[PDB]
Amino acid sequence: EWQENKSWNAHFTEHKSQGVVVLWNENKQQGFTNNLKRANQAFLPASTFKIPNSLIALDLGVVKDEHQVFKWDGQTRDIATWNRDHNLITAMKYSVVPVYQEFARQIGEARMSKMLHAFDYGNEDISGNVDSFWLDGGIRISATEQISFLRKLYHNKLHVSERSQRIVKQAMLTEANGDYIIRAKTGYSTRIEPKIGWWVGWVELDDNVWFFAMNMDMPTSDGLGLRQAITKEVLKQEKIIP
Amino acid sequence: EWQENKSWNAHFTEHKSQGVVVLWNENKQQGFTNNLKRANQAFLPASTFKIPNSLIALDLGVVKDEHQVFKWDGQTRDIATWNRDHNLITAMKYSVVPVYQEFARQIGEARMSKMLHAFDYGNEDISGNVDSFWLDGGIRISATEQISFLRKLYHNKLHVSERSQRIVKQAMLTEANGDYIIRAKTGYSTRIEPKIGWWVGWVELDDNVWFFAMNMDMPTSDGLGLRQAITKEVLKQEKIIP
Ligand SMILES: O=C(O)c1cccc(-c2nccs2)c1
Ligand SMILES: [Cl-]
Repeated sequence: EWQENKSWNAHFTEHKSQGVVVLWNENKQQGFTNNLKRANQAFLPASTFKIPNSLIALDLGVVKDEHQVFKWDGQTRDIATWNRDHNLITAMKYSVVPVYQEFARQIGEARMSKMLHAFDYGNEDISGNVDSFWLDGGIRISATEQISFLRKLYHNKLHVSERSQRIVKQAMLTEANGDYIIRAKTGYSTRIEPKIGWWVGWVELDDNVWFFAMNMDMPTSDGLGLRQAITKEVLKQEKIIP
Repeated sequence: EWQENKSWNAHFTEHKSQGVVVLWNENKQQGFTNNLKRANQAFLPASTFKIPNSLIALDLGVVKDEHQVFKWDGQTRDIATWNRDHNLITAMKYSVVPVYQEFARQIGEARMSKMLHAFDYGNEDISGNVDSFWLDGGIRISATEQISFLRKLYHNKLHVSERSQRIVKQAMLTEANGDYIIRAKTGYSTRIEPKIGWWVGWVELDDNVWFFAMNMDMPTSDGLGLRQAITKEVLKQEKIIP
């Protein structure tokens, strides 16, 4: 139920890159990747952790709903879109770390740990700062593990309210047209080597769902756009999107 | 509160057509239209009725959720996409009338009439056949009334569970990208004169929401693409979308 398609490596080599794309066909219950080993290598989730962090904040009432405004703390930061008020949707859209670091502080060490165990999330280890462990702490998760987690989310099978899971899946909305819907989240781990970029989510089709999880060596922010572009090239090759 | 910009009539007359666009700025509580009379003229809702119909079906348990499969009855119809199994998402996307006719029959006359009054939906008159009144029956709704209904749906203020409204708003998803999300529903009314096409919904921005409701003369199916094409050009012109 796992095949290695090394031809996808071209899509990484065309861009002088290195990484893995993992695809999962829900209907066929069958997985596909260019590199099974990197597919099972666990990394810092970085801002892909904003998915579980959102679920937990919502289910605990830290976030009332997707319209609640989280006021800028007035601290100017070097990402302009962070220096403004946000709600859950825009916070996820722009990967606003400081808003989610506030979520985590209010969640707390004990509840965060208990919830990630309930989620069976990666290595379930939050060692480090309660408000940065997913950027430079001990938590690790692989691409195949990201998919497993996402499959539960898609099916409302995580041990949080159906409402919390619906709200996050709405916040995850990235792209939709007449051919498909993508709900996903980007990630960018920089504080601890190796620097990598993430893209995890799923593609909704009329008759199937293709879960995906990719990470790639990201020495500089210059190549961040390759997270989505390389994934789409593979999706296009496998005839999943036009 | 309202403003009429007759100039916008060019959007319709340049395609040898006539119609109305109605825009509502949620933040400013302001409305805009090319034609005040036609914005308050009531037409058959046709497939835009699948919004309230889905809400009622879900809230009464006629539809369990957006994953439940409604099996094709094996009767070949002239729309290829209708000759398939469907769920709430795809039945909305393809305006699968026979799936929603079965919804109505199970909903029943009494509960249907009573929910439409609860919704304050159009003239609230289901006279005709319970499985087709929104096609050739007595119910009517205007573009402004469509907006009054959608705004309640957005704010989860309709008299159904939040879950029912979230699910229906998920099923309304039409387009999403880095700039805006459109949730909407198309309509096409041919059984009573005048033949018209609908497009109703809203566009979600980072800092605002714009509700829209449009209908336009549709003497043949050739011009159905204009329902969304014209609307988006008004949105671009008003700089609501790039
Ligand atoms: O992709 C992401 O999740 C992400 C998260 C936070 C910051 C960034 C940055 N983008 C440019 C320079 S730092 C990206
Ligand atoms: Cl959605």
